[PDB]
Amino acid sequence: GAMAPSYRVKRMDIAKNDEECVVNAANPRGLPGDGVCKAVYKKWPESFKNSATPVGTAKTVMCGTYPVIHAVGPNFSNYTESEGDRELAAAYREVAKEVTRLGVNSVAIPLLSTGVYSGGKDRLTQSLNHLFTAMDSTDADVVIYCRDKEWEKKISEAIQMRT
Ligand SMILES: [Cl-]
Ligand SMILES: [Cl-]
Ligand SMILES: [Cl-]
Repeated sequence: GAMAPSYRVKRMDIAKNDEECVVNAANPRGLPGDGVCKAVYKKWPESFKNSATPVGTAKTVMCGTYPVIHAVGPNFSNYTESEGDRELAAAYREVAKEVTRLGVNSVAIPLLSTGVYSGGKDRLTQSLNHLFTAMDSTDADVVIYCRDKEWEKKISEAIQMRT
């Protein structure tokens, strides 16, 4: 465990993270994809061997000894708001199981279903709240990665609000 488990947020490429493992915002087919997924494919391509997994699940593959947790959020273009919300919550619960099983003291995590799977809606609060619901009972240091300056400010405020 971390001595004083924390949440932090950084605005940078998650492929440059300083944590003991990474969560990929994966597709269900284990394809290179785009955005975070493409960055993860460039940095850790070995981790895409048999990484395909269904929506709402996470599957860990090692790149050397560095764990890549492939977490598949729903594409809100295809899911109803109700079913997508249930699958997005479930993906983060499977992330928390993997982080715990791996025994890591820190994890780098993007906001699932906020980019090309958002169905064109702002899901910062929805995705971050499901992240907190899953991760709050874990003792890993969590570092959230984002790219947008306004998102950085809103995620940082949400973390500080809980103290
Ligand atoms: Cl960067
Ligand atoms: Cl996405
Ligand atoms: Cl972002």
